[PDB]
Amino acid sequence: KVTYIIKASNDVLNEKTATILITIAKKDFITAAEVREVHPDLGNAVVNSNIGVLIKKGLVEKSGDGLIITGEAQDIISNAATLYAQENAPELLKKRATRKAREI
DNA sequence: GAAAAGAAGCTTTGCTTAATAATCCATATGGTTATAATGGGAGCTGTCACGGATGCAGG
Repeated sequence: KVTYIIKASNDVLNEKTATILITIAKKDFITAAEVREVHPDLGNAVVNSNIGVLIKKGLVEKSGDGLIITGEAQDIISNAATLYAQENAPELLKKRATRKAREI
């Protein structure tokens, strides 16, 4: 899960901003009060510190009240589900028959 | 519960078309012409009433 996140980010993160990053990429332009709501274990300035890291890294930014990742963090998520497909859903990553097509 | 049937999701593929090599052609530029060749032309012609600025002149 966050193994693929922090591993896919080359360990630039910790688990707090990992699951917060799952929350931000999970619903587009959500409020940080919902982030603190689904993270009751973390403090208000702990969540705001982790958003200070993602803003500090420039991944998650605002749109007025908006909160969303950029495309590079999106590539980190898609690599995370890629390795999650390599190790957790192996037959989901498959391929069917391919047409040639035409023969002389 | 089977079985045709139609979509999701891959591919090709004949056609197009935009990028780019090739070529040719307008265009500029300059040169170069060795007998001699010596002051233009429409100007309107039938306003006109005022008016102010020159303009000239004698006391």
